[PDB]
Amino acid sequence: RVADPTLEKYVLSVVLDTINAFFSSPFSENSTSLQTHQTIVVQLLQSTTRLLECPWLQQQHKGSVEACIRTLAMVAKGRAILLPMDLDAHISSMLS
Repeated sequence: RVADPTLEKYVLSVVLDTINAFFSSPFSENSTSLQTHQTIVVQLLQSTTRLLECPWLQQQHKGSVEACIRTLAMVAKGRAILLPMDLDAHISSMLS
């Protein structure tokens, strides 16, 4: 029942944009070194989808979260990384 506006802005403005830019760039689709790390991608997936599921998210910035989810899902599909059953079902609920 507490919140820091500055921390919320930090988590909703710059971090999401940085992740989206990193995972939706021409130099990232190659995944020369991205193949080694997949646990971090899974952790980002779960954290971001939980943040989306949180109801307090305002519509103004729910879009950035959704875009990040889509981008990371596209990266995961190409990388063929392992997914948890529940997380995969939840993601597929919105993929189509």
